[PDB]
Amino acid sequence: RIKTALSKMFNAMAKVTYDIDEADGDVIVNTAFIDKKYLDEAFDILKEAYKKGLGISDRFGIVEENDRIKIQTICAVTLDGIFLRNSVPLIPKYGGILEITEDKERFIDIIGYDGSSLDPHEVFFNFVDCEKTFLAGFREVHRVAREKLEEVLKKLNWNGIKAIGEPNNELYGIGVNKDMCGVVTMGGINPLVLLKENEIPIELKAMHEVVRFSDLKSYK
Amino acid sequence: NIRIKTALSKMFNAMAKVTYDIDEADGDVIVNTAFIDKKYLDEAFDILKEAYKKGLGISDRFGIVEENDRIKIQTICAVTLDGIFLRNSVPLIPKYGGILEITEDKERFIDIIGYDGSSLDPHEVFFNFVDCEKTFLAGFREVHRVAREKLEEVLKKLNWNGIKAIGEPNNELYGIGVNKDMCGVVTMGGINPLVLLKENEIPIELKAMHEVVRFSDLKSY
Repeated sequence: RIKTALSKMFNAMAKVTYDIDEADGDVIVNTAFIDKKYLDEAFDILKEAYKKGLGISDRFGIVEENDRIKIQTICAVTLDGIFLRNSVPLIPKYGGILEITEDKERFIDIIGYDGSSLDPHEVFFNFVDCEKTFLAGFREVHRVAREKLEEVLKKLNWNGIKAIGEPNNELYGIGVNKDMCGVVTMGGINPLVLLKENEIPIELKAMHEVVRFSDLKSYK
Repeated sequence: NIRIKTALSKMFNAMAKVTYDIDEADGDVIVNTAFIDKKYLDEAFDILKEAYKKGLGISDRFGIVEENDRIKIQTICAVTLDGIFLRNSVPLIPKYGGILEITEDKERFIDIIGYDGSSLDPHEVFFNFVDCEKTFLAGFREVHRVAREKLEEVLKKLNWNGIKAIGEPNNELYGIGVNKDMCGVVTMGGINPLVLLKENEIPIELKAMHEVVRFSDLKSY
């Protein structure tokens, strides 16, 4: 029996424990691995990546392992989880490639979570350069809940949401459902793209962990 | 205007072009188009014959045209099947494209992408991850319970390789769940024989273009 990405993400939401009032709790992170000889350069590129608005929140993880280096970046499913905790249902719809050139802002390729058994961002990882093209998710919120969403987001004070569209409106080329508002999140593994782009060879298995937000390091 | 078009809507539009009649055993079909250098014409025809003998690919027929400096290869898409079924009043809804594993004790899709939410051809992602011995490109369609008996009537009058399995109403088929009062239909990927070329050390330029071609202008195996 095949599990859809949507249902993997739903199960993942229930482990989210992040409280905005405390500014701490359990988050969902991507876990990537690199060789130990790239430790110094990776931290630098990661700091720069977070300064350039890549990834979700100001925090990421970088730990010493026996032979390799473990790097943790927060998944957008964490946002899905925080919002649910605050009575704001967000439905993840698509993952794909976001194009930002001087002229426009559009999704150029997408995969839907509902009917796929892959992480869309693992499929598009190598066709992204994090200068013109970025990994991104498309979420939907109900229009009445949209006000609460912006209030919760402001209190959250995290990098990660790129846009919130008007009810029933096309957003970055993607149409929305009846009485829904498009929410575009930045891809969590975007900072990892920049390591590849600076010749840091990334081995990414589809590994996700629940970690405490406090144990992650800020870019400041 | 920069609206994303889904794989599903590309397929509905393609169905309209299908003109194949079961009773006349001819009509317009939808093909993929692939390119190889003319050095490999001899070897490729033998592999293609073998692929179609092994029941891979859709139908018994394929295109093999002398181009200028290359050789154009044409294989029939599953969307032809969809088109053929709609013309016999059997609405077939394409759901997923993916990798079908046929192993020792398991018959399962191991990875899929949904047509209705994606702007990619799923077989374009999964082309490099199949060997055509244990793993195969495959499609998943849903047919309504009432149309099922009609579908099987049409299938046998068509007499084409392509349909791997038809499931029971409201039952999982090959690891994939099904909607309310529906039956799973597993089609084989039209570009499976193209995999065998690549696997037998033949370089192949796979193109995104699909052609509407007469069934008569293709060669039987």
